Order: sequence, then C-alpha cells, then structure tokens
Amino acid sequence: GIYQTSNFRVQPTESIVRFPNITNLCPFGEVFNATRFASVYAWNRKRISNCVADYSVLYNSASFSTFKCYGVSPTKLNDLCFTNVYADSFVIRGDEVRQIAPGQTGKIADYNYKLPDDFTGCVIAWNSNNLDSKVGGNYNYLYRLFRK
Amino acid sequence: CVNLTTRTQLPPAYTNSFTRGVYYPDKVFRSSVLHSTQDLFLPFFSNVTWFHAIHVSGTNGTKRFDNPVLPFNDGVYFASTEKSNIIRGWIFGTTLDSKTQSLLIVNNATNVVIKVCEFQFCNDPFLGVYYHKNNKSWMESEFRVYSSANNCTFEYVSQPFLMDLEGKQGNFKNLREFVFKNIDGYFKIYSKHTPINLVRDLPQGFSALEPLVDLPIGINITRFQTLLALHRSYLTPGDSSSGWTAGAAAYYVGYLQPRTFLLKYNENGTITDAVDCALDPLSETKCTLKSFTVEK
Amino acid sequence: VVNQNAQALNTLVKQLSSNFGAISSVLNDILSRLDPPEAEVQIDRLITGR
Amino acid sequence: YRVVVLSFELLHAPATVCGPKKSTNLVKNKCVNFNFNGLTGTGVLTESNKKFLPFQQFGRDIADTTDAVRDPQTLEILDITPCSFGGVSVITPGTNTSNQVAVLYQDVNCTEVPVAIHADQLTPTWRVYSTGSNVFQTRAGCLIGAEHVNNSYECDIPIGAGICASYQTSQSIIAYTMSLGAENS
Amino acid sequence: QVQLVESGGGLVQAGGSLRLSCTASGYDFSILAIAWYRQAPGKERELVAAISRVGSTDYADSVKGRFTISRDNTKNTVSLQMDSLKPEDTAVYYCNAGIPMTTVLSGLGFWGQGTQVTVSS
Amino acid sequence: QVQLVESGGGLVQAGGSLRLSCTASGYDFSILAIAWYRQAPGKERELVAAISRVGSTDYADSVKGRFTISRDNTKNTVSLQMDSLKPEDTAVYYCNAGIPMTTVLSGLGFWGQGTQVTVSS
Repeated sequence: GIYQTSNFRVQPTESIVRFPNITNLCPFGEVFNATRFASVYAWNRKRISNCVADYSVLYNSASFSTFKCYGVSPTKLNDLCFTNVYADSFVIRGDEVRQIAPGQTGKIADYNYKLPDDFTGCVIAWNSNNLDSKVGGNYNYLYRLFRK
Repeated sequence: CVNLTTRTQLPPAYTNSFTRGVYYPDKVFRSSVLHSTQDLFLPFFSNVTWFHAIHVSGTNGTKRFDNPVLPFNDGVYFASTEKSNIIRGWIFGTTLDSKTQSLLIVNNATNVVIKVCEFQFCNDPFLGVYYHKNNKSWMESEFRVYSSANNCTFEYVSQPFLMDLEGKQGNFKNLREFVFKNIDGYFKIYSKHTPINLVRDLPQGFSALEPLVDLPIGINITRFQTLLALHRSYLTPGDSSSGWTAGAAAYYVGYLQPRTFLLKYNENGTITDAVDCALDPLSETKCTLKSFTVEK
Repeated sequence: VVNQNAQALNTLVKQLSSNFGAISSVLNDILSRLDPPEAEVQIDRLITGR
Repeated sequence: YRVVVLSFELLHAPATVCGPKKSTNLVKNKCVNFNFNGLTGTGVLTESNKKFLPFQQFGRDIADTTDAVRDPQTLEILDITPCSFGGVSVITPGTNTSNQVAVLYQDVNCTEVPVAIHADQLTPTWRVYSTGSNVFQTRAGCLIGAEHVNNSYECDIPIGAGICASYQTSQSIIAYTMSLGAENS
Repeated sequence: QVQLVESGGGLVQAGGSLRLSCTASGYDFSILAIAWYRQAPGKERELVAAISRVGSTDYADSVKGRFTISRDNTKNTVSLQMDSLKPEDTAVYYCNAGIPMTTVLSGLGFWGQGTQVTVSS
Repeated sequence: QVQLVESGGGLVQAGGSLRLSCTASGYDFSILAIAWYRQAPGKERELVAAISRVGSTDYADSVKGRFTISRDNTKNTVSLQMDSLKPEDTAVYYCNAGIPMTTVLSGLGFWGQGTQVTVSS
C-alpha cells in the first residue's frame, strides 16, 4: 500500500527586506564638507529634522582624528529616530580639540562653545590644514576671551 | 478682520446624496471581489446640506456669502460643482483661535498651502481676488483670513489641483468630491474629480474617491469651515458692477456615519459598485449573501 | 455540495484572522511585540481557537 | 582642525530624524522571508502582470491572504506564493516480497524535491530517494524510485490522477496508468 | 516612536506608601533620562523626581527625603516609591522622557497618559 | 433604611496613626448625627467620639485631646483620625447613626458591622 509518512517544507533561502526610496538624505555632508566654516566664537548651527540620515560612509573612512560619542556608540545611535539634531560646525586649533567636551572649562569652552555635564551628542574633529593654511598664513578667524 | 456687511439671511437647503460618497477604505488590491467593510461612509440617498455662492446679474440678485461655521463629528464628505475655482480651501479646528493649533488648506492657482498653525481666524475669512489689470491680469492681494500667524506646528505643500480655468455660462463642467476623516490623531483626505453637464444637484453616476493626503497630527478637531475666493466686482474692467460678489458655485456637505458597505472590485481593482446594508431589506439580503444578485 | 465544501474551506481559512481573545491574530506579531512568558499564553489562546 | 558637534534632542514632537533603512536586493523565484514596508511574510516572489492602482500597495484574495505586493523602490507588482509545501508518502509492496520502496512528494515539481527535504540525511538510502534516473512528474506530485512504463495494468497501489504503482518487473517498482478493465466488443 | 505607559497609583491613607511604574517602548532605554511630574486640579504642573541614564537622581524640595526613584534597564521600567504620603501629594502623575539635555528636566520631553494618586487626611 | 459600613483600622505599633471610615447610605446624611463607639474583648462598649449634623464634636475623657472626628456631607462619609495610640486602644470600632436627640449618644441608633483596630506595645 501507500502511507503518508511525513511532511516537507521548503525553507526561506536567506531573506529579503525592501524599503522605499531615500528621501532628502540628511545634509550631514553639507556641514562636514562645508566650503566655509564659521569661527569658534560664532560656530555655525544647522538644524536637521524630517530627513533620513546616513553617516556610515564617512564614519568608516577613518579620516577623522576624533569621532567621540558620549553615552552611545557612534553607530548604535543610528538605530533610533530623533526629533531634532543640531550640527555645530567651527574650526579650532588641534590642541584645543580636547576643549570641546562636556563639563570642560577654559578660555574657549566657557566663552565660545560650552557643553553641559550630561552630554549624549557626538564630537567629530579632523585635520583642516589643507584648507585653512597657505603661504603667508591665514588671519580670518577670531575668538572671544573676555566676558563678564 | 471684522464682521462682513451685506449679509443675507436664508434657510439651509437639503438634497439627496444618491450613491455619491464612496472611497477606497484601504490601499489594498482585489480583483473581481465583493468585500464587506465597516467604516465611516455616506449613506446612500442621504440628506446632504446645500450651500451656494452666486449673485444674480444686476443689483436685483441675492448676495449670498455661504461660509458658515459647521461641526465635523466623525467625518465629512464635501462636494463641489463649480466652474471658476471659487471654492479654494478649508479651515479645520476646535477653537479656531491662537490658543490651540488649527489646520488650513488653501489653493491660490499656483501652489497648495497646507499648514497646521494656531491662527485667529476672523469670523468671515476670504481671499479677495482682484480682477483689475492694474499690474496685468487678476492678482490676489486682499488675502484676509487670519490677523496673525504664530507657532506653525507643521506645514505641508503639494502640487496644485490644476487643471485650469475657463469662462463660460451654463451648467458647471467640474465636479470635485472629497472625504475628510480624523481618527487616532490622523487626518485623511480622499478625493475624486469628474466632468459634469448638469446645472444643479448630483448626477446618478457612481465613482470612487482615491486617497490623496495624510497628515499625522494629534489634534482634537471638532469643527469644520470652508474657504471661498471673494470676487471684488468694483474693480472689474469692462463691467462697473459695484460691491463684492461671489462667482457662481455650489457645494454640498454630508456627514459620514459608521456603516457596513459591500464594495465590488472589478478586474482592474477599482471600485465599480457598492451596497449599503442599512438602506433597504434588499441590500441587507445582498450583503448577507455577499452577492450583488440574489435568487428567489 | 461544491458550494458547501468551498464555504467550509473558506470559513476555516478566515478563522485564522480571529484574535480569539489574544492581542493579535498574527503569531510573528505576538512574538515580536511580547516576551516569551506572555507570548506563550497568547500563543496558547490562538492555538486553542484554531 | 574642523570640528562638528552633533546634538540630539527628543521633545514631545514626533521623531523625524532617522537613517536605519536597510534595503537589500530583489530576489525572484526563491522561497524567502520578505519584509515590504513592515509587511512580513514567507513566500516566493514572482513577477506579476497585475495592474494595481497608483495608490495601492498590498494585494489580497477572497481569503484575505496577501497574494501580491508592490516593491516601493520601483513601481513593480510581485505576486506571492507558498514556498513548496506538501506531504511525503511511501509506496511500498509487502515487506515479505521486497524492501525497496518509492517516495511520493505531493503536488511539487521534481526539481525542488532535493531541497524540499534538505538532502542532509543518512548518506545512502534517503539521498538515493532524493533524486535518480527514475523520477516521474505525476499530477499527484513527484514520484522517486518507481520506473514509469508505457503499459497499463490493473491498479495495485493507487497513487492518484489515474496513476497506480506496482512491483512486477530484476523485480522493481513501476508506475503506470490504471487500465479500466479489458477491451471488449 | 517614544512610548510611555503609567501604572499604579490609587487611594492611600495619610502616612502610607505608594508606588508608580513607567513602562517604556519604542526607543533605546539605555541612553535616556526619565522623570515624574505631577499636577493637581487647579494647580500648575511641577516636577516630582528625575533620573538620568547614569543613575543620577534629583528630587523636588517638597518631596526630597520622602520619594525614591529607580530604573530597571533590563525591564525598561522606571519606578517611584512614595513614603509618608500626605494629602498635598494627591494629583495626577505624568511620566516624561527626555535626552538628558535638561530636556527631561525642562518638561519638553515625551509624555504618557498619567496615573491618579489620592492621599486622604 | 439606614445603612452604615465601617472600614479602615488594622494593626499599628504604639504611637502610630490610622483612620477609620464610616460610609452612610439609605438615608439623609445631612440631618443625622454619627458617632464612633469601641468595644474590647471582655469589656463593655463605650463611646469614643460623636459628631452632630451641625459639626459639633464630642470626645470621651479617656481619648479627649488625641482623636479627631469629622464628616463630609458631599461624600456622606464620617472620618475618624487616630493619633498617639496606646495598647489600651485595641478594640472593635462601630459606627452609630441617629437623630441628634441623645439617641446617637445613648447608643440606641443604627449599627454597622465593625472594624478591628490593634495596637502593639
């Protein structure tokens, strides 16, 4: 005779996930690769909302002297949607990069760019000698040192 | 931004909706299917309130400025038989004041302005178009709807409904249907456009309203409005008609209720017929058997 | 006879869309939206219904 | 040195800054777990001739089961079907006669049988019945281990669709079309 | 999206104790700060407690020394314990979520639904 | 018919505080005087406190200056606040309602069910 012994089932090969087009990718490059950078005392602010961000392409390039994120990994923070993201761009001396940190005090932090003790944002810093330096020197920046 | 003058008092007129007011409840495709859906629909052959915008030729005509304050309830169906784009938008909100956010939709023949802001919403808003050729062709300069704008919680822009405009007298050649709903803080706007050759009332044809706009706003809307483009005839070249008039147009408002509708999707996947299971015992029998034809 | 068999099969297949008191009628949705300790009871309700 | 500081704020307003948007390649004619805009399902995506309305994404049948979808990236319609599914039965003559058998996989083309079982079983025997020279595509499914013969005898073991299997001949299992009696005039 | 659900509350006599729980979903709980505010009928909303993502705690002067705050990251829950409750504490308590930018402390963060707490004389 | 339901009480250490509640139903609360009595095992029932319909309050000598009695007419609920308890106060407390003509003070009015109050040394 004939007996129905078991059952068989073809399993999914690997996977597939599909999502719609990329809508107005967040202008991270517009700030990171900005043609003009404001001074530290007048750091330029750009607002980011209603967009989809993508910074893995530049993050993995290893072209940044500092990519320090506080309270979260630089890539882990991607897996979370935010209400607003502000990009603060400026140019400072290399030895002054340490000064852009939460709770730090000094001539630049307390007078030009101050961050709170509780900080979850990211600080990215990279060399800019190829653009802010030339024969004869550059004298187009200012910094604030005295305040009440 | 105060009460308008030359206000004519007339009673509200009603008419029959027929089969108008059917929209695709969801973005799903079905071929040659009869699907029963329980949702906010406009009952077949329902009381739909009538509003006019017309001033008969000469001073003997009646000056009607229909823009009354209306409620929203669980949904609204709007219809417009029109020729000269007199109906230009809508206002939605609960208080219609700066205290809470309110929604504004407007079209100005070049762009669609959709905003969620807490305006003041003067008791008689209008656009006030000018037909004079002072600069050349009609220009929109008397926009008077809100005294001030502040705290724009959200704004949206889309392509204009254009289409175009033409100047003729007789039966209106454009009929536009829209369906506005609010649920779970989610504004939905379906719509449809068709050409007609009837002066008043609705045709007996059947057509479905495809979705157009969705807005994720958690407002607590409770009220409804309408926006007309006031026509200042005093500055019309060739014609010396004085005062402010409104071009001929008619618009109907109906109120959606929770009903079970048997929709019929053809091979194309577009609605071709509908049955309401509250009209007659025949419709109830039809949708209990899930068939548009029932045997003896 | 054909219609009776067809409608029986159709009702059996549509019964898969009934919550039967569970939060959802989709097994994967329950697994994703809930932890094992309560996903087990939700799946038990669905299993009893089906 | 150029310095950029990213500051994130989550207010009562809805979140609008994102960036996790994993989008893989499109695979057709292959059992896979597809996730289309949050619609998750296992099946075989295949190019479809259906014409959805511009605003229509999903697609369902009388049973309210998703049978079609629209890939958001490109305006294409892909229909969905179950991967293979099917039962496995063993056509075997009386063990007193012989131990060789045949395997019938219900309503599945013989191409997918080796994968529709995974072939990762006892090195002989089971793999022997996962393929071979004697593979016959019947309307009732795929039969492996039985030699199809153009002859027609009285039904011995009913397979289906007017096809029955027997053991007669080196005796071996054969599959044929049952003969509905002897011709007479 | 950020989702908070408040639970607990109820009616308690003077001198008793109560507990409120806030369940979180739709985001990463490890990098967030969460606070409790309260509002009474005819009274403005005022802060009750706050806890950052690093376990730092802050209380109101009106409740400092009586209320205790904790957060279980594994369960993605935030618990407030009230001891020596007094009638003035009767109010609706709201769970607020914010990135620790003073955003949670400023009351501009996400909001839930609230839970009633009543303390009799 | 007059109906009184007692609630509250419980076990408390010496020097603690509690509250007893008497819910009234089935009659006009605005024109009735309500009192709290107590009785201990092997002892005779005695008056603890009384409040008339006009807010006048009376207390027993052995408890005067320590207990408090009040009534909410909107909720029709008579509250009895216990402060500075001692082991001698352990007893079952009863709520008695009667017309303010010494009927309630004489213990001849309606009676409820009683609530246990225990004070430990």
